[PDB]
Amino acid sequence: FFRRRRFCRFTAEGVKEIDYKDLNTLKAYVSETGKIVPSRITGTKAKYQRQLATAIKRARYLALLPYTDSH
Amino acid sequence: RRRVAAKREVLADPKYGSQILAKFMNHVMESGKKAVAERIVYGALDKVKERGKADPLETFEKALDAIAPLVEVKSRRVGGATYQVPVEVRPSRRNALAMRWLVDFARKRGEKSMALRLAGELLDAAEGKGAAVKKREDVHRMAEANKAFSHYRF
Amino acid sequence: KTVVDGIAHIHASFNNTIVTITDRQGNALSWATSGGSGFRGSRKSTPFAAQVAAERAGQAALEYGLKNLDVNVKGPGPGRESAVRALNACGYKIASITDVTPIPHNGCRPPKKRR
Amino acid sequence: KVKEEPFDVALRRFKRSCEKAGALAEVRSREFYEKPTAERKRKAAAAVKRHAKKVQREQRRR
RNA sequence: CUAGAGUACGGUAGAGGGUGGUGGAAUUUCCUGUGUAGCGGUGAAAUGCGUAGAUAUAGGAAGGAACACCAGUGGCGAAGGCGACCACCUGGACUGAUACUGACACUGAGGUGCGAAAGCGUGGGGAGCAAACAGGAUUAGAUACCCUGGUAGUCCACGCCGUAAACGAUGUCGACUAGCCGUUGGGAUCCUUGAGAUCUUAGUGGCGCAGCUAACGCGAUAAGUCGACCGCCUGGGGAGU
Repeated sequence: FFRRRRFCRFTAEGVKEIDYKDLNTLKAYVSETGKIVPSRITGTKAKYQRQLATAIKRARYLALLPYTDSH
Repeated sequence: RRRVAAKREVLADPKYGSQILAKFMNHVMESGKKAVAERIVYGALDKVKERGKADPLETFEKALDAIAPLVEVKSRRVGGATYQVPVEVRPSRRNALAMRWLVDFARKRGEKSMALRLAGELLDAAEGKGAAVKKREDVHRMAEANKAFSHYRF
Repeated sequence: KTVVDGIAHIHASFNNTIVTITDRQGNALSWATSGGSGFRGSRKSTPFAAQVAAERAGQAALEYGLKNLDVNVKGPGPGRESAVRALNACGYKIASITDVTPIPHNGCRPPKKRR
Repeated sequence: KVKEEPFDVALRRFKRSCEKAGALAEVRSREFYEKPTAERKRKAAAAVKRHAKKVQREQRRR
């Protein structure tokens, strides 16, 4: 039920407009290499999974998160 | 191919008291001529006792283990490429490989007095200069060129 | 000449495997290939031949010392992990093992499909 | 990335960490270009093999 | 007159368009260091590339196009189509409450538009890929498959052409007809902690009863029961000539 509670990581709270600033949240959703996790592993609702993917791609642009283990 | 094959046993050598020599005697017999082949194996046994003071069973015990090989190839074809695989020779099989190599090189020795042909074969393999020992080690060299195919498409 | 704590580069294609021992500066010390060990064909692509060429690079590396190695593995082909087990067989302290793999995000288009 | 302690442990921590990350099947699909219709066949046949697997397992779940 | 249809008001979701800008990984060409005998390719080889210092490896520069993971029977668009991030203009759909107009609707011969890709015209631009072509191999033979190279093209601006297995092989619109399991988005009611509950519309999937069907099979997203208008079919070749 670990994939069930992470659906409530955004829906149980009123944190609907997520930001690209809380890196302590976003590092839970990024794998060890750098690529972004699926949504059948976290089990988050697909409204927020689309909203989660934008905050990664903006934080990646501002060099707050890497791409690969190369750089 | 249901597995069927049981085991039949031949172990009889009363005039010397041996077991390996009786199985070796069967590889010399042609068309059931047992009494002919019996006096030739003893005929090439006493010439070693004439030659060496040691008991010639142990000369025969040493001459097996310098003709008997360890690994050999096995051409198992993948069905589109002909490969060969060096395989470990089973411990039961490795006795008969030496005894069958030994007789076939005795027949092309090209001497006189037939029991002297087999006499010279058992003398060389206690040293290593026999043609059976040279045929042993050459197939050993074929495995390491084949050693790349040991597990992979094997 | 004396250098220590070198870097081992391993390049593994579908037909050949090239191993190179370098420094932190990225300078050649000893290179060794699967074709130079005398295989040249279907035997060339085997992971056994990636052990023969691996240790042979590990013998001209003791000219300069190099008691510590850092391994970068690169390529899709077989012998990708068999070459690492043939490194400390020569007696080298392997510190860390690292995948380097060129993966284009979109990239140029590859050649066409075989028939 | 795998650091190091015997050596056989760090091998199996590396053979597995590469596969659990990926970048080995993706390399194998870079050697022939698929036209986007043939990439719509993977999208078609794999969706059938997932929705039929949710129902064939229910026969085991009887 | 307000049940069709349309307007005003909140509110969400989206690779729906157009105009600029900016990224990171990878490929190639070039420069420079180290270093020295092969690399590359394949059922196996050969053509090719190499000490006139290649592959490898490190540093740097230039340039071109595509946009991993998220990504899904998932979305949007009238259809073709549409995936990096941001600004910039800009169309329509959903959902709720409430007032207004009071039938203002449907379909549509002719006519008007938007039309994948290959191709055509003038100008740019040239990373990879690659018809035509060249060489090697296979082969009785091999223009072919496989291998090494390689040009128009693919890319951009402007204009043209109008066809495709342009496919759900199913014209648009409206009304009734047992169920069950999914899923996108949106309100509800509800005990409240929910991994909640049930109901209702707008989509999108898997089974299924009546019913229909030559059979296969569809089955509230009908090929079921019925209406309104349009297009089209009449044995095979000859011939969509």
